[PDB]
Amino acid sequence: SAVQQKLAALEKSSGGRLGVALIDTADNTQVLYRGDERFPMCSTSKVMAAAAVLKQSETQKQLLNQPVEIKPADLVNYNPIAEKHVNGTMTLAELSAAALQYSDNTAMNKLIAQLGGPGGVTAFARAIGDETFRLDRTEPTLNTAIPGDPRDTTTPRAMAQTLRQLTLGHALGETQRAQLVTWLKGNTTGAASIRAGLPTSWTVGDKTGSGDYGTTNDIAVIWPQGRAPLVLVTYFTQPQQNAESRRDVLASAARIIAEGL
Repeated sequence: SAVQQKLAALEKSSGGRLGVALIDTADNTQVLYRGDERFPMCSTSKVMAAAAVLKQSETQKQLLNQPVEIKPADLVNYNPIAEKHVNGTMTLAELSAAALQYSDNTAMNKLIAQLGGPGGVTAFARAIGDETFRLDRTEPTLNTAIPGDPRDTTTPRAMAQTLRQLTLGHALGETQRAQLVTWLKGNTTGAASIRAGLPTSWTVGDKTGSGDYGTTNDIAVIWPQGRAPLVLVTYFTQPQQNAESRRDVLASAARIIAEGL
């Protein structure tokens, strides 16, 4: 297709490896570029941790209000929200919001702990039919993004399908799905990524991720005005361990996909 030629040209111009999956919910059509290759998830994995806690709250109705202590020893490398609450508590709701909307790594580690470790996050993925996602490490080491390392990876196709199920499908209860959507729509880290390649009038909920090897990711649900929503996953990684982030590549991929509809 024209879109795949343009995405391949974009990739060639970028020097890295680009993975894209689009699901158009109007007809369930899919556009894939390197759709079945593994990419490091980096912070995009926080969506799965938050959703797993939301799933627990379907049975434990008050779980999201449970206070969780933030101690100095809990702080890792990037904790914009948790740092404001050291020697205090945050609820699981506040930690989920922080992990999603500010990419707080301490918050992610608390969500992982609540689930019984990375294996508990992976288990949730398996329970909703995602056989590809794997979370192996906690923050910050899950972002090493080493070429060829399968730890902490997924594929674009799998993540697009999973994100669709979590936000537009019924993998979560109705209250929980709405909460997840609200959290994603309120993300603060995404202005230069998928959002930057889309009409300003469209509503986007997204989760970015970045890591070593210049890994630059974004996963989004998109509500165009007057049209069925879309799910778009854009993963990008580079050959040099110290490469700089390339959010512009994600914006450009989003622009190419949007042109094709």
